Amino acid sequence: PGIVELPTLEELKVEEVKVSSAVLKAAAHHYGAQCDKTNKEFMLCRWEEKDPRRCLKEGKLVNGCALNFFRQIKSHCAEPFTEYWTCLDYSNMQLFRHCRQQQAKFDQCVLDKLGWVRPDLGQLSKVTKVKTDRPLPENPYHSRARPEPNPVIEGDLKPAKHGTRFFFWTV
Amino acid sequence: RMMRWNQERRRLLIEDLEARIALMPLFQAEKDRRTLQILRENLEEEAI
Amino acid sequence: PFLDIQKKLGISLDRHFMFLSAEQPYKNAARCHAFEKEWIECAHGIGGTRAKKECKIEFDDFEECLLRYKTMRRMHDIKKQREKLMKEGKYTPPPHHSGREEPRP
Amino acid sequence: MPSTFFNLTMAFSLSLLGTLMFRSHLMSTLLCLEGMVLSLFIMTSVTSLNSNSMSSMPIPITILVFAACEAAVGLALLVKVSNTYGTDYVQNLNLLQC
Amino acid sequence: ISAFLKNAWAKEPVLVVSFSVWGLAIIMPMISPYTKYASMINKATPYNYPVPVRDDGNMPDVPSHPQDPLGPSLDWLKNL
Amino acid sequence: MNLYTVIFINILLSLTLILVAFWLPQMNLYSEKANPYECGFDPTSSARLPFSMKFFLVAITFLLFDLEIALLLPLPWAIQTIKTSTMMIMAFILVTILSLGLAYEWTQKGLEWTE
Amino acid sequence: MNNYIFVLSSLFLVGCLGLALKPSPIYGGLGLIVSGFVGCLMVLGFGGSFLGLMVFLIYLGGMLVVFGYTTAMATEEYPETWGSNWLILGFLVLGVIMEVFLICVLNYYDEVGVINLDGLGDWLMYEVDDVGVMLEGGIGVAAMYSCATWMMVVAGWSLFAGIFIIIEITR
Amino acid sequence: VKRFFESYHEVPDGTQCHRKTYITTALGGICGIIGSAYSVSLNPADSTLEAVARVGRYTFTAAAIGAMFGLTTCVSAQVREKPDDPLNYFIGGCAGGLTLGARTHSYGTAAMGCVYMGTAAALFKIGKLEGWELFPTPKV
Amino acid sequence: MNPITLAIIYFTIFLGPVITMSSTNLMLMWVGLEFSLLAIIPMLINKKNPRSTEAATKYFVTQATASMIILLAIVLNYKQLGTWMFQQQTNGLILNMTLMALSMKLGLAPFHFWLPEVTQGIPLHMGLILLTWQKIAPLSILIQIYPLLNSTIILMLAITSIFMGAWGGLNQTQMRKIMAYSSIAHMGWMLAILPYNPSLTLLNLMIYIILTAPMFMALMLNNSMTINSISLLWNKTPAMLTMISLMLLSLGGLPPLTGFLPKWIIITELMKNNCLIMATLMAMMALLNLFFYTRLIYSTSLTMFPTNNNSKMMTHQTKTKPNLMFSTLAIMSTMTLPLAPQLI
Amino acid sequence: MFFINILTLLVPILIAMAFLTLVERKILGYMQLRKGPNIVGPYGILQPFADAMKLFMKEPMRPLTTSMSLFIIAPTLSLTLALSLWVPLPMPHPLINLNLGILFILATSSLSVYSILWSGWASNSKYSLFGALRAVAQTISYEVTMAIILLSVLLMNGSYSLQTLITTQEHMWLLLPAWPMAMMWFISTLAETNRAPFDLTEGESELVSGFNVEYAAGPFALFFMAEYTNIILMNALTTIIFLGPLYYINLPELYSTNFMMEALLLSSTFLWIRASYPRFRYDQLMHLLWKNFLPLTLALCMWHISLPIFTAGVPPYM
Repeated sequence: PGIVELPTLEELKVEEVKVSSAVLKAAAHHYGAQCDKTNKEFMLCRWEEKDPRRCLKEGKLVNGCALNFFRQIKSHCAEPFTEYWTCLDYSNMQLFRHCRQQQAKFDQCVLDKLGWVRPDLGQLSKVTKVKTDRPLPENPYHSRARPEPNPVIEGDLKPAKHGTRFFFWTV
Repeated sequence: RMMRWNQERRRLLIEDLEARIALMPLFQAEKDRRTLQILRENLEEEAI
Repeated sequence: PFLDIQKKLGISLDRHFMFLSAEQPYKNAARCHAFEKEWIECAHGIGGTRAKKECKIEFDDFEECLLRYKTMRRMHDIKKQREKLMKEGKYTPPPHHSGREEPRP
Repeated sequence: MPSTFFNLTMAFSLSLLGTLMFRSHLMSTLLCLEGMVLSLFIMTSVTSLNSNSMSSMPIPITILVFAACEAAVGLALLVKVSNTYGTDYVQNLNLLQC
Repeated sequence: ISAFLKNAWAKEPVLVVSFSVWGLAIIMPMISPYTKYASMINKATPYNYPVPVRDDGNMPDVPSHPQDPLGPSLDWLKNL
Repeated sequence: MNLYTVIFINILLSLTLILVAFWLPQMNLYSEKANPYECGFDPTSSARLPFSMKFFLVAITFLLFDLEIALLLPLPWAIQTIKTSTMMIMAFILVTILSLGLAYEWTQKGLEWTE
Repeated sequence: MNNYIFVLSSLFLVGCLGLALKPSPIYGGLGLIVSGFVGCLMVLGFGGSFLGLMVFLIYLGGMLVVFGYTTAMATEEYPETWGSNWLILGFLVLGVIMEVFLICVLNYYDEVGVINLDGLGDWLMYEVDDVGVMLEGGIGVAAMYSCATWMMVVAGWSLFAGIFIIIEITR
Repeated sequence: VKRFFESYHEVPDGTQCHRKTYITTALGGICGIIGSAYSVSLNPADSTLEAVARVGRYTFTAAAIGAMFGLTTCVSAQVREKPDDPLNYFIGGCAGGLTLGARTHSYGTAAMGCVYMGTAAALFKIGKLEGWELFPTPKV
Repeated sequence: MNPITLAIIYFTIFLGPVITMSSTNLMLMWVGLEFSLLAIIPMLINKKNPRSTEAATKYFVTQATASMIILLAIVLNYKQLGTWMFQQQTNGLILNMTLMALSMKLGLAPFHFWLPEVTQGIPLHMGLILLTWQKIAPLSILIQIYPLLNSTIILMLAITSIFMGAWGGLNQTQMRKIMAYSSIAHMGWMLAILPYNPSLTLLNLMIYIILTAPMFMALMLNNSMTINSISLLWNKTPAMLTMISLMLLSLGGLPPLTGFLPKWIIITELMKNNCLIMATLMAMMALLNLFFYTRLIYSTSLTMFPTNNNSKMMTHQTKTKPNLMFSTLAIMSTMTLPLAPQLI
Repeated sequence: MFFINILTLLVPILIAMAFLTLVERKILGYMQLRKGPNIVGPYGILQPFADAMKLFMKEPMRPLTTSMSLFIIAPTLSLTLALSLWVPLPMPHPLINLNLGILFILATSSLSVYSILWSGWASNSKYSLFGALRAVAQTISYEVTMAIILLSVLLMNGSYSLQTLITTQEHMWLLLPAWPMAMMWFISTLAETNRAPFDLTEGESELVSGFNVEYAAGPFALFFMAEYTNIILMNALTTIIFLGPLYYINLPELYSTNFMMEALLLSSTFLWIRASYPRFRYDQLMHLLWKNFLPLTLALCMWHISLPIFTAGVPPYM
């Protein structure tokens, strides 16, 4: 009965990354440290509010921070990073282990410039306690009011009136 | 030797999965706005 | 059940995978999780005869999520009208549905 | 999906019709029972994969387990039937009426 | 019974190996210290997104960032 | 569709090969060459008669052990669970139960054939 | 390739129909094998590999024993193929024709709701998780070893006690 | 269609005699087909021809029963104008029993069936009139 | 059978129904029914004769189909609602198919043709278990879903069971078939009321068990399987005729014995819902159920038949067979009507 | 280009079958103090083609007692399965990357049995049926051990994918962890394929060429090359599983070459074993492969369940 609301085309028109998957797997560990605040805000909204239509702007901020990130990587440390992801994209499951020497070049570049340290083994696999000006969503799931249960008979129970009302048994 | 090797494999897996975790948000955002685009297109055609 | 020996001892031998919104092995939601949860949370405390008509909206939404018949009807109607119009020559499909779009990412 | 569930239910009904409507042999009846098992398996599996209910996916393996045990004891009874009468036919089993 | 096992190691050594390996499989998990790291490693693997948490203002031990000091340091998995 | 294609290719190879084997050669058919072998002499009866099998109990328990395989086979996925003690105990119990059944059959002479 | 699943389901129906007509257990076992193959293929079409492979394996290992038995017990001089009986051949042809006519009938009295010849292949998979890992069939079955360990014990008891039952029936 | 058999009560007895007549005939034919399927599955015939003959005899017999029943009821309700009177149904049941003992050569079957079917049809009318809901929904 | 095997088999028989009760999943319910199926066949086929093979094959082949039909009902419910429990707002066809298969499992008419045959093909024990303990889980299914069953076929099947059990036991000289048709009739009385206060269904079940078990013991004490064999009981063990008489007259429900309580209170709760003429028919065919019991107890207790010369050897020797529970179960039947309000 | 890939996977396997026949004959010869074929070619490198051509020029036998449908269809199925088994084989990069390759192999072989088992029935005769029932007994014997062996071995690999064994064996072989499972796997590959000493279906001195006594021409040839293809497949499986060669992502042809070497060694070992030993009995095979192999197999499965845990060596799911 109720119409679905949806955003317009221009409420989704966005400057996209246009960037592939090995180029992106290479810079994953640095994109998880830098550009973590926006990403975690977007995640919290997307899971707290179960609607995409209520978080487009956080997604747009995510895309913006990613673009700024790769702009830093382009204006600084483009050749070693190029070599890294080019050698990474050769594999079939895109394994870091086969390209372990170009990591060194990329990391030393991105460390001597901008001081970006690679996260260690299990730092991107844990909860991270974001804040925001947003409020809590009151009643997600758009739940209706619950019907009231049937009341309990309050009383100290007594013997049955005249025992069993069965047919002719007295007691 | 197998013990130690699978031990390292369970660390390379941690690395790969952590990259997946770092890039989940971008894919989620793009998935969302792509689905919404497709639905708005379906709607704008169903209207006519 | 007949002999609630599980409730007697607090164990759950079988009464924890009774439906879809119930502890998938790793936390992957089954489809209609929300609908079934909402139906079940309406039909609690109540039993049966009263839940079947005080929690009907939520069951109907669940039934449409799982079996999903009215959406089939809707898309079938849209398709039938589109085929009629294209046969008459009235409709002109766009590029983003003939197979020629600008992919978004 | 509704198409294939309809077809699978009709397949169950055919195998049930089979195992009800007897012929001479009994092995064919046991095979019809196996076919009913198989159709039920596929129904359960498809419902579980559609709904993404990985909690119920241990159900069809249980179906196969118990159906195969059923087949086992049926085949043992068939061994006994042959040792008695020699030829597997279900018409020779007509002495409990008297 | 030592003589019985001496006889069985000559005649039917296949079942002796079998019972020995069965008992060994059952007893050795109880012995090792590495037995407990298995569940911990299976737990450490993040197959699903760690969903962030709202800052109530009363979450000291919870970190504000991935590479903060807090949280489970997975360096026990390194140099195990 | 790659796999479907490989299998269709192998299928058509086999069928083209049989077509060649049948329609390329020459034929001289007659009843004395098309009747069953039985080593120079003629058969005394049909081959579509009972062949008593003397390992039927072994066949049935093979079926049950096949189901045991089907139950054991999820272990590579069961090991990446967090518990790693319930699965251990339960797999131990399953294998030990199967071994107990095998031992009972063995001692009761079910693995021996019906002479 | 949109009618794939409908073709597979129809083939399975025909296999079970030729089964229900009950030729000798040789051709009945052939039908079981073909139908289990088709079942595996559709269980794969719906996104499940393990369950289909295991149907195939179990039914193959079972029809092996059925061959071993039916050579001994359910054998005749003339094993009665489908063509052996004009009446069986007629009911088989009539069953194919009847199911075809029935499908063409229920595609009329209801536009859609039971069968959709028009939209076919459009309703198979129902909300896949487009981004995922550790999601296949096999995790759910491996839950027999954790979170559903009563199925495992009850199945194991069935098999174990079935061994004793076998020995006693055969003795 | 349930409405077909519910047409028996759109109007009282004495009216629409042919309608009610061959309704009851159809009902008897259905019951006879059931009895015939059971007598052909259990205690089967020596040949398919005799099986068909069994079906035909049983079905035509029960059809004649129902036809005589409906005729007699609507006639004895048209005559002696009294729809709310189970004696019409009694006379119809007796006519049915008579046809049973005629198709099946037996006077004792005729009398036994007359009494039993007549009382049954009388009770049927009495219950349709006073509201006896066999197979009732649970109320307490 | 060696002891390990008996332990395994009787544990399985006990655990089939126990799994069936203490299970909310219908599939583990099915599992329990299949344990009851699998474990019964060894002891049915223990004496290894053609009669036993036929009985076991008939039992197996009739119960497998019912099991598959129940599994179909369960899988259709899972498709419909994504759960493993027959809720309300399920399909009446699913529920009715479940009812049909459960009736085939119990032995109700018109699915009754196998029970007397199978029962004649097996010893007195394995008739007791088959008629008492195997009936308890299949009944548990219906008891757990009583407000979902259609109140029409539930009663047609009951009425058919009543009529056919009475008429079949009218002419059976074999006692192992009399017990079977008695089972059919009593399951009819149960199933008739099962949508109406299913506590009474369990009442009739307990009464029926308490009556049949000692009767089977009575048959066991001399391996009596025929009217002519039970008639030679005024010579062999004549201290049992009193209890046999009162137990038969409780089975065919006569007032002063407690076997009239279930029929009486069933008629009560059926007249409380305007199910009048059905109850009348049932109460009037229970008389024919009583007639052959009366014939039997004439034959054994009131009109002592001719005996043999070789029956004096039995008088020379001594006995040990009455298990001390025959007394308790025969006296708690036949004499517990005044305690009926505590039973209800 | 996928069809060219099919060619490069299928035609060389058939030449390999054809020249394995030659290698068998010549190795058995030299073990038997004689020279095998050295006439028809320089060193007899044309005898396989001669045999094939001569077999496809002979008149096929369509008997009267036979069931022609199953008769013609069984060799078709035999070769089709023998040739589809080579599909997921990583050598190192496969043609078809499946996630459950070993289950595909297992099911395909358990179906390959039915070629023998239907050809024997369809060929209405006595020795034919003897061969069929012996195949039934053989499969009953070996299938359980094959599956549980393979389970125990992949219980340190972490998956049913064949390609993951290459990374499981990047620094070692699975033969030193599991040489007993390797022994039993080898002898079950020897029971599978109906290869001596576990031949027992074309046992020329017990049966007169069981399940082929009524087959003459290209059908018999199809059975032949199916057998000699499954031999190389099983050697390829043993050397992918246990004798893991070197991957070296830059040098994959090195993997292919070492795979070739090990597969040839293990196939020549099959021929060696044919030459050396006498035949088992098809009840002695049961007694062996139930009363010696299955106890130790279950015990070592228990061991290999415990071992990832008490060593903290649980493998990864991809």
